[PDB]
Amino acid sequence: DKAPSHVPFLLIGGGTAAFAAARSIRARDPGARVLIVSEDPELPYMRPPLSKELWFSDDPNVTKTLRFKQANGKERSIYFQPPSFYVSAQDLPHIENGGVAVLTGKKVVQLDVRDNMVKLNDGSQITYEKCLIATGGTPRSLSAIDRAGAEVKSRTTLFRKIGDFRSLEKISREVKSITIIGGGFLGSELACALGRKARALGTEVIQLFPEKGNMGKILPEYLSNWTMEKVRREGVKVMPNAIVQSVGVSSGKLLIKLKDGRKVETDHIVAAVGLEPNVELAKTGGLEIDSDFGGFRVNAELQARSNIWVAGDAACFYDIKLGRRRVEHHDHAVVSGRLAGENMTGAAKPYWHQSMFWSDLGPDVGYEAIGLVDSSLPTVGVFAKYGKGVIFYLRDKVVVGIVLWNIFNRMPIARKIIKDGEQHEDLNEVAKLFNIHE
Amino acid sequence: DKAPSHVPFLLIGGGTAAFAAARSIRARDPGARVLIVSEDPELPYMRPPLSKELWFSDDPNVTKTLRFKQANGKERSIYFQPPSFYVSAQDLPHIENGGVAVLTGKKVVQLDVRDNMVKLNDGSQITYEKCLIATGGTPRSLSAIDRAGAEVKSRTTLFRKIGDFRSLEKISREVKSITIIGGGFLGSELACALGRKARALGTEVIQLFPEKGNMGKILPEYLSNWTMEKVRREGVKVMPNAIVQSVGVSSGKLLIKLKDGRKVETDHIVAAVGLEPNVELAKTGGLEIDSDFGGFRVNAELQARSNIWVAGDAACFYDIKLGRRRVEHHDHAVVSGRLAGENMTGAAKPYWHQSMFWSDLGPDVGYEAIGLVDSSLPTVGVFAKYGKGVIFYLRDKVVVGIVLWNIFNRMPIARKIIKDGEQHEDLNEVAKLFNIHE
Ligand SMILES: Cc1cc2nc3c(=O)[nH]c(=O)nc-3n(C[C@H](O)[C@H](O)[C@H](O)COP(=O)(O)OP(=O)(O)OC[C@H]3O[C@@H](n4cnc5c(N)ncnc54)[C@H](O)[C@@H]3O)c2cc1C
Ligand SMILES: Cc1cc2nc3c(=O)[nH]c(=O)nc-3n(C[C@H](O)[C@H](O)[C@H](O)COP(=O)(O)OP(=O)(O)OC[C@H]3O[C@@H](n4cnc5c(N)ncnc54)[C@H](O)[C@@H]3O)c2cc1C
Repeated sequence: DKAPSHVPFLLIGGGTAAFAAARSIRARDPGARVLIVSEDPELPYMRPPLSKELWFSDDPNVTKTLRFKQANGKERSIYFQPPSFYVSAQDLPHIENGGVAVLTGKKVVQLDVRDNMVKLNDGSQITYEKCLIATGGTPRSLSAIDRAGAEVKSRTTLFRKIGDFRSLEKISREVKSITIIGGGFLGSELACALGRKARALGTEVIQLFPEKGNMGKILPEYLSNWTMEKVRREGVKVMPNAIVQSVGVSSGKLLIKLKDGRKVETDHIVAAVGLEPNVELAKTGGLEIDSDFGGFRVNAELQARSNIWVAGDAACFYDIKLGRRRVEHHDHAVVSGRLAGENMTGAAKPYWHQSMFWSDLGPDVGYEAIGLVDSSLPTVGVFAKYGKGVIFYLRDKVVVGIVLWNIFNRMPIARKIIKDGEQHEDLNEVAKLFNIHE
Repeated sequence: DKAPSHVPFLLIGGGTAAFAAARSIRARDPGARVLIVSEDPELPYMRPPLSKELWFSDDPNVTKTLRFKQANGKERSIYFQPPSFYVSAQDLPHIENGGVAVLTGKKVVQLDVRDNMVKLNDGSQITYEKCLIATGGTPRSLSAIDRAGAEVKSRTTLFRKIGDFRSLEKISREVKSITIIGGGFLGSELACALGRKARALGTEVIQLFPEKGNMGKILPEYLSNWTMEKVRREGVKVMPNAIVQSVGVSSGKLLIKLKDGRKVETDHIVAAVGLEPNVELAKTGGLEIDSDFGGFRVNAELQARSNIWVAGDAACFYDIKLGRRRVEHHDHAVVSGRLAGENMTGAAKPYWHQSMFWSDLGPDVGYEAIGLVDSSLPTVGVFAKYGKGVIFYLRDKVVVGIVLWNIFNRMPIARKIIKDGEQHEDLNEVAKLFNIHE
C-alpha cells in the first residue's frame, strides 16, 4: 500500500519484462527486496492470450476468470503468479528474506538519475540502488482517428490490456461490424479471434491494411498472400492495399474513407498499427532515446547508466551478432528481463540467447520466428505438404532470420543456424534440419 | 620490457586521454596498478605544442629537448610526466603501492570482451579487471595522394606525432617551398608556424583548402575571412576554394593540380585534412561503432560495456545537455580521460563539465571555443576594439556554442551560459559578460 522510502531493486512497469527480472534477481540474490511500480492496477500478466486463447475458451466466464487452456491442455491464468506470491510494498523492507512487491496504480512520473530517485504521481519519492526501466509501449493510433471527433475515438479500441479484451469481447456481442486496421500479427490474430466469434452470431469482421497481404512487412509476398486466404477462411473480410484517408460518423455508423476512393461502413474500429515505446522518463532522467528504432538506447548488456537497465519492448539494445535492434516479443521481454535481472546482480552478461516469436492465426496456421525477419531482406522459402516450410532471411549471404511455418519444437535448430553465421551453399539441405524433404 | 599476465587497470593507447585516466585512477586509488599499452615508441605527451610553442622556442635545441615556455613563461616538457613517474610493466604487479607503467612499442590487436583479455601484436595476452580504450585516431589522407606514386607519398607528412614535428622541422631547413593542405585549426597553426620560420630564413609556405577561408566549417564566413587575412600576414600564401585534382613529380619537385586551372609546385606537402577514429578493436571486441560521428559508441558515463570505457578522440559519447557528439580536442581528452578514470573507480558520473578548445594563429589571434561550434548553425557575433568579440552559436533560440576571439580568462562564463541554456532577450547584454561594450 505505502511505498517504502528506499528499495534495493526498483523495477519501473509491471509487465512481462519486470516480472522476469524480479524472478531472475531473486534466483541469484535469494534475499533480494524487489519493488515493481506499475501504473496498471493489475498484477503482472502475459498478453499473448489476450488475442488468442482467451477468445477460444469454451467457458463463458473467461472474461472474469482470465484462465485458459494451453496447447498441452493444462489450464492456467494469464497472471504470472497469484497475489499470495507477492509481498506488500509496506512490508517489503521489514519482511525477512525479502520478496517481490508490486505497487499497483502508481506511475513513475520523474526519474532523478543523479540522486537514484523516482517520484510517483502521488508525490511520493523512492530511492533505489539498481533500477530497471520496463515501461513497454502504448499502442499507436491513426492520425485520421486522432483528427476525428470524440465519438470516433470512443468507438476505437487500442488493444493491449485486460481492459481492452473485456471491452472488445463485450462489443463483439453488441455490434454487427468490427473493423481491424492493421495487417500485423496482432491485427491478424484479433481478426481470427473475432472471426470465430462472429460465426456464432453471423456478424461481420473486416481487416484492412496498406500492405498487399497480411504481415506484408514480415512474410514474403507469396506466403503473405496464402496467410491472407487463411484469415479470410476464418470469416474475415480482408481489404489489402487500404490506406485510411479519414474517419467520421454518418447516421450512427463509422464511415472509413480510404485514399483509393473506397469507403467502409462499420460499427466499431480496432486500431492495431504499431506500438509506441513509453519513453517519457527519458526527459527528466536525461536518458538517450534511439531515433532510428525508438525506445531507450541501451548497450549489449541492456544497460543505460551505471545502475539503470532497460528490457522489453522499450529497450533498443545492441545485438553483437545482428546489430542494434528493438524487439517487441513476449519471449524477448522474458529473455531480456531475465538478462537484466542477472546484470543487476553482477552477471555482466550481454544479449546472446536470441529470443523467439510466435503467432497463431486460426487452427491451421502457426508461425515461429527468430532473428531479423523483414520482407525487404532476400528470402529463400522451402515448403512441403503449401502446408509447412521454413523461410530463411539473408544478409551478406548469411542467414540472419528464420520463419517456421507449421513447424514446431525446432527453434533451437533455427537459433543455432543464425548463431553459427555459416554461408550455406544450398538452403534445401538446411531445410532438412526442419524435416522438409522431397 | 615485458607485459604481465594480469593487470587491474588496462589503458589501450598512450595518449592524452590515457594519461589523464591513469592520473585520475591513481588519484582515486593511490595504490592502483595501471598499465598503458602504446604502439607509439614515446611516453604520453601533449600534442598542441607540436604545432605551436615548439616552433616559437627561443632554444635552438627544441627539437631535441621538446621543451617550451607556456603563456606565463614557465618552461616545461611536451611529456605529461618524465620516465621517473612510471614503473616498468614487469614489476607493476610486485611494486608495493602499485604505480603506472607504459608498455611502449606494442599494439593491442585483439580485444576479448568475454574473457576480459587483450592480445598484443607480439602474441602476448593480458587480462584486465577494467579497461579503457583511448586509441585516438589516425590522420586522414587525400585520395589524390593515395593514387600518386610512392615518392609523392614519401614526401607527404600526416602531422600528428613527435616524429612528424622533427621530420617537418628538418625539412623546413632543407627545402624552399612547403604546402599545407587543409583549412582547419591544425593546418592554419602549421601555416603560421612555418610562415614565421620562413620570415627569417627566406622560404615559401603555401596553404590551400576547398573552403572559402580558414576554419570555414567552424567560424562564420566573415570571421573566417578575417582570420585568413592574418594567417597571410604571417607569411603564408593562402589559396582558398582549392580542390586538389592530382599530385605528381616534375623535375624532382611536387606539382599539385587543383580542379580549377590553378597549379601549385612545391618541395613538400603537409596534409591536415581530418582524423580517422581508431576503431579496429571494435570488430574482435564486438563493440558498437557510431556510423554518424564515428568512433566507439558510449553512454554519458563514457562506458561501452560492464568494464570497458572509451575516452578521447575515439569516444562517441552522449552529452545529456547537447546530444550525442564526438570531440577531438586536447581538453576533451583530459576531461573525458579523467572522468573515465573516476568511473573506473566507482564514480559513475556523466560527462557534465564541458571541455574547451583553443587555437593560436600567430601572436594577434587567440581563439577559445566550447560546446557545439559549427558554421552551419545560426550565429550572432558581438565585437569591439575589428579587435575582439564573441560568437554565439544558437539552437532552439538557446546558446549551444561559444567562440571567444581574443578574450581570455573568461571560459567559465561561456561554460555557464551553455549550462543554464536560457533564452536571452538580447545577446549584446550577454556579450558584456565578456567585457564587450559600446
Ligand atoms: C494483445 C497482445 C498479444 C501478443 N501476442 C504475442 C504473441 O503471440 N507472441 C509474442 O511473441 N508476443 C506477443 N505479444 C507481445 C508481448 O506481449 C510483448 O512483447 C510484451 O508484453 C512486452 O512486455 P514488457 O514488460 O516489455 O511491456 P509491457 O507488457 O507493456 O509492460 C509495461 C507496463 O509498465 C507500465 N508502465 C509504463 N510506463 C510506466 C510508468 N512511468 N510508471 C509505471 N508503470 C508504467 C505499463 O502500463 C505496463 O503495464 C503480444 C502483445 C499484445 C499486447
Ligand atoms: C599537432 C596537433 C595539434 C593540436 N593542437 C590542439 C590545440 O591547440 N587545441 C586542442 O584543443 N586540441 C589540439 N589537438 C588535438 C588534441 O591533441 C587531441 O584531441 C588529443 O591528442 C586526443 O588524445 P587521445 O588520447 O584521445 O588520442 P591520441 O593522442 O591520438 O592517443 C592515441 C594513442 O593510442 C595509440 N594507439 C592506437 N591504437 C592502438 C592500439 N591498438 N594499441 C596500442 N596503442 C594504440 C596511438 O598510436 C596513439 O599514440 C592537436 C592535435 C595535434 C595532432
